[PDB]
Amino acid sequence: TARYIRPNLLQDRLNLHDNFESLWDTITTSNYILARSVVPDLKELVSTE
Amino acid sequence: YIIQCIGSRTYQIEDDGSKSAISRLISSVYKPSIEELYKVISLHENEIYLSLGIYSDKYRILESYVYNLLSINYGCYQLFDFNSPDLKLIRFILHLYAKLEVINYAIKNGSWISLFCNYPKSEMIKLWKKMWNITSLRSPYTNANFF
Repeated sequence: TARYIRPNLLQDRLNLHDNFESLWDTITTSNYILARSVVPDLKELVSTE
Repeated sequence: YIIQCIGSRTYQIEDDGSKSAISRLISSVYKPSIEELYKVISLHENEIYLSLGIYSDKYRILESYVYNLLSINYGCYQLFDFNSPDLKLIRFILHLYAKLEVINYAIKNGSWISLFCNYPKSEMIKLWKKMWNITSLRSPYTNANFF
């Protein structure tokens, strides 16, 4: 009885990097913070002192 | 007359140890005064605290502490270029003591004097111990710091 909605994800049909730099910067930024939110916090490493 | 001969500075002389590596490292949100950095620096490698969350800087902490005790940044001294090429008249503390003496003579005489120092090697060690045991004298009124 199941069903699911296909979240479509076609490519940057807008080549948003050609001349629009202004916005790419804003994207990168975004995608970047997004990343840090992940990037596993490290573990145990030679006590500073 | 002093400025006419040795010039003047357009800067303040670091008198809080703010520009030392240890301080930068500590900057944890805590902020230890020059006195604390001075006492801490005078400690053994094992003891040297970084309890807060985190070198031979030992010279700089003392410099800031000494300059603070000489109000080299307040009064009229703040207008004197204490690193003036002209202020040759001298032949760390021995030097600063040498500079202050020459400047003060200048103010109270209009003429200059040249100082020579033949401090024995033996005497330096005794003096070195004294350097890390200097206490203060609070009086804030002396405050002349205007510019």
